[PDB]
Amino acid sequence: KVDPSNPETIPKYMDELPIPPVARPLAEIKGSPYYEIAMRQVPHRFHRLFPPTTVWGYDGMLPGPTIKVQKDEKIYVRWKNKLPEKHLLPIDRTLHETAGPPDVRTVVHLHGANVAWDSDGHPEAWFSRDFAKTGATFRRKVYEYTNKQMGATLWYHDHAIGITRLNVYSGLSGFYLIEDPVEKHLKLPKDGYDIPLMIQDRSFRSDGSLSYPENTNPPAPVNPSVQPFFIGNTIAVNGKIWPKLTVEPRKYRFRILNASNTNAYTLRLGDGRKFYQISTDGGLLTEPVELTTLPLEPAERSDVIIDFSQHKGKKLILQNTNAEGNMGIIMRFDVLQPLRGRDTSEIPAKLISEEQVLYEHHADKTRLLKLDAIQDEYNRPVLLLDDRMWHDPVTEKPVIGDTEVWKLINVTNFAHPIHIHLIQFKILHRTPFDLERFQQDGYIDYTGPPIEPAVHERGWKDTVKAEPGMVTSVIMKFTENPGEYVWHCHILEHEDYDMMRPMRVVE
Ligand SMILES: [Cu+2]
Ligand SMILES: [Cu+2]
Ligand SMILES: [Mn+2]
Repeated sequence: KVDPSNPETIPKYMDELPIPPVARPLAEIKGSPYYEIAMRQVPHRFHRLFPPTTVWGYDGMLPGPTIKVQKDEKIYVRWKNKLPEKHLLPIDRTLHETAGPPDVRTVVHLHGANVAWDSDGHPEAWFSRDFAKTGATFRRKVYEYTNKQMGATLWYHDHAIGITRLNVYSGLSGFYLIEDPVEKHLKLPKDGYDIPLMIQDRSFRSDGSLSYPENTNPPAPVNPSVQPFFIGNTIAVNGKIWPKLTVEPRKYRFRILNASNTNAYTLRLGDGRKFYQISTDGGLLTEPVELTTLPLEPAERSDVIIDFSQHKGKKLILQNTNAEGNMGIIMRFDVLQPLRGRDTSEIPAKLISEEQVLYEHHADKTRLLKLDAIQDEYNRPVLLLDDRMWHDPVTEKPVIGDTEVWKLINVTNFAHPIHIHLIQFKILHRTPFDLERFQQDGYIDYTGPPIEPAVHERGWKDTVKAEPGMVTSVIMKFTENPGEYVWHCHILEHEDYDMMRPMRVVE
């Protein structure tokens, strides 16, 4: 008997990985596509032998439909809250905007978008059902995505203040792909050989319902209470637990996204088989990079090419080397489909034809930004950026035209994936420091030389693993779109209490 709450009873590899359908526009105005995407409560089956689970899905599907655009192609999206009045999951009423009704508030952030602030999905721009109540920064029912950025695998997800962890866990995320003009003249695997992989950890009650904590263990006196992490006991890809993908012995492009609330994975293919990275969060690399492991924190993504042609007749497990047991397994590739005509795809010698260089010594401004926790009056951790809470006066006010270096000083014992909106950055380096000395008097005593970014994280990025006991330095240049944005940890349990700060980009 399969008990959804007991992962040892779940037979792995029973579900063929699904491909989310592509969103179709409802209209086109003067050449601009118009989409209408409604958030709905629906059943979704996470495993062949599970009962249906009630979830929240964009257009009633999990993952949400994949939106595809060209670079520089302006589109309009009316994101609609068509959800019930009561939440699926427990709400901590001590957080932002959760004291009373409306409980079900939504706003959609296109993660990685170069977009004007009023279509960025600001956390205070949320709306209840049919826009009946709206947050203070609400501006547009119909968002406008101008897409003036390098081609990339982006993703969209809920960002409503105080409940982002709940709305994303309930199912509100999907892929958004910007095609670069270069790709038309490359021969990357395409069409059915270009497959997105949304990796997420989940836990379930015995009746198949989504399980999310009511409180910590041991419990806080607040009920329900936020917990500063969520680690599931199953891994799903594209909404199916421990699936298989039946592939031909040829090359595929996989668009790999960690859309988990907290958990990070280190991907390994079979017995350390090689695969070829072609993009990071922000777009294509200069040239493919040979990898045998791929670490991904929440919100990080990378596109890779895997060649199955030398693996005909094999089944290869995609491992998560961060964990033992069942959580060490993501999915299985079954190289068992007969080849459907010749593989004409190629791993190219170069991907893009231009690269923008940013130099640390050209920085117009340098920010030292601590990642830490305090204890609240209930003895719960509050995760904080720069000693400040969300509602404290804005301190990050980057100026258009300026090059900035941000130094993320992680004084906690765990990594935090820090996401900066509107821009893409390059990781400069990480440098270890003496944690106890910093705790004593705030002096940064470096205990070793700077370490370069690892080989899989050298492209343009918007989410960076800030390692504990290290200063992680990133570099960026602000070029357009002044307005009200944010930066935050992408562990959603941290973002919601309270590890998010305003970023006011100014002219
Ligand atoms: Cu964090
Ligand atoms: Cu965000
Ligand atoms: Mn995001």
